Amino acid sequence: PRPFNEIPSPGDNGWLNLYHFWRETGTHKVHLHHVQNFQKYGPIYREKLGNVESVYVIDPEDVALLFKSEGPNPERFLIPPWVAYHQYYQRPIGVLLKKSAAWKKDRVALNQEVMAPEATKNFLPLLDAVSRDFVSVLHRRIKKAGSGNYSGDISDDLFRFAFESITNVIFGERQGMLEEVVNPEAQRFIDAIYQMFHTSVPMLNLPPDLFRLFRTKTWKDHVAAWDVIFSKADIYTQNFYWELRQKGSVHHDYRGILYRLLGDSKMSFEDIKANVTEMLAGGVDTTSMTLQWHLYEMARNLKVQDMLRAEVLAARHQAQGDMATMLQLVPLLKASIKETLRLHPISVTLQRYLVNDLVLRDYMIPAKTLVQVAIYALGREPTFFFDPENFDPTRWLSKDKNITYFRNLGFGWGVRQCLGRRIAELEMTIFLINMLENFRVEIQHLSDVGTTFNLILMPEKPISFTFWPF
Amino acid sequence: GACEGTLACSTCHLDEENDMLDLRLGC
Ligand code: HEM
Ligand SMILES: CC(C)CC[C@@H](O)[C@@H](C)[C@H]1CC[C@H]2[C@@H]3CC=C4C[C@@H](O)CC[C@]4(C)[C@H]3CC[C@]12C
Ligand code: FES
Repeated sequence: PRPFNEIPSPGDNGWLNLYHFWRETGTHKVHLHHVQNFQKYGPIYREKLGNVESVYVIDPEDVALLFKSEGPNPERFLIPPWVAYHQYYQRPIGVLLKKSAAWKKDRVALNQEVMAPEATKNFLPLLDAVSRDFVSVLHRRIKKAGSGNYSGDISDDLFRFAFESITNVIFGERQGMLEEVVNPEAQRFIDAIYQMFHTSVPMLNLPPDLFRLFRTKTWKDHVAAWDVIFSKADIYTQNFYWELRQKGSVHHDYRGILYRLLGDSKMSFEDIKANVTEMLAGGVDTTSMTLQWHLYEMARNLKVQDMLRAEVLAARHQAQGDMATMLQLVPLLKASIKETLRLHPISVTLQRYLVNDLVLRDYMIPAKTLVQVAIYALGREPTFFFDPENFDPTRWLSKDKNITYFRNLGFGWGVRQCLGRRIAELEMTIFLINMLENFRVEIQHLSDVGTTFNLILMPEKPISFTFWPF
Repeated sequence: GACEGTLACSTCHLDEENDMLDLRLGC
């Protein structure tokens, strides 16, 4: 068993490695940097960037070993500007920034309301209401254009849609972000979320001591974005708490996640408020970017779009209109979501700190090492996916249960996988059902759209769609 | 059963269930 130091590497000087990364590839192209590194070093390597050293893997077979050796309270890589902000400005932390027993207590309480089938069934009509209103926005814009047609960049509208959805399931109340005249303070919350992510990038790979010294402007902007996030989330939670006491009525109808947690959970109010903040912020940029990519791949692959429409129409008929029943009759659509995340992951990597020593590819990796799975590079790798550039949803329906082995990694894995996974899957599946029933989607002057790293991975340039009523 | 019966892991291995299985469930 080969020692750690023999794992291929650019070298042990983290600051020099950072220098070469910035010069040759650039901060906003870390995903390409991973691709290039596997081509240079093979299927496993180590790289110290600034202060942080990691081992990087790409093989699903190595991924399987990593996750099998996982302990009861897994830890991923913590974003240092996020940590520094919460510590310095003394903001209560939620499940994202907690560890061990304190993380477990939050997670178990939250899973009961946001992950469990018994809870999630209640999300359906709340998410369906928002998606139906999105459809109406588009029909209205089509009428106004006068051409039987609507063309536009809808990224801003997708951010608003994602915000309506997450707020509706949390608060059981519509915020009005899909109306013609919008709440400017809710729009300020949406913009801050984007800014928090974008401003995170120049501070990555640096200790907090170096942030304020060499990234002072960025840090200041980053602090301001988090302050907006916390101000507004706290106001929402505070108002809800008091209005609940003003209306003091037991409800038989479902009122949302916050009502459930305030009404009956082991969580303190302060843990609840901290987690509400993280759920709201997690709810905005991820599902909206993923949906945008999905529409892009449907416009790029019109045969696949047709197949998906036909399955949705059959499912609506078969279910006699019931959404709950429909969602079990659209396997190809759910596959196309897996396929969208394969090509366009939100998260460049998954990461785990090892609890015990571990052997990967005949190399000994000591306990406490950070191991990263390169999700983006895996998805483009022709040895792990047949024709990786092809958008092919049936790939996930293959009875060859080897082709999909540890491939579906967009939401992570295990007990500390994405907390919003069910919300996101349901929101996106329900959105696409309504869209496919109502419109055909095209891109005029279609061209390949690249990816940029803004903490989350994002389209590198605007995408302008054309929608035809179907 | 680490996630404790909420379909949020796969430690109880004895569409959503199908995906947890690729990476029957006891809960
Ligand atoms: C397309 C949509 C989304 C994608 C692709 C995505 C992806 C991810 C990934 C990869 C992780 C890390 C998982 C791991 O370490 O194994 C994560 C964690 C997390 N996500 Fe998401 N996410 C999405 C939407 C959401 C939504 C809607 C929410 C709101 C509830 C959310 C909240 C969170 C939280 C709080 C964590 C940390 C959980 C913990 O550490 O216990 N995410 N997500
Ligand atoms: C805003 C938050 C409250 C929740 C957002 C969350 O739904 C999601 C987008 C976050 C949670 C953990 C995050 C990851 C944490 C660690 C890393 C390693 C770093 O090198 C690249 C960013 C990356 C890969 C992050 C990307 C964004 C992730 C996947
Ligand atoms: S106990 Fe977590 S999936 Fe059954």
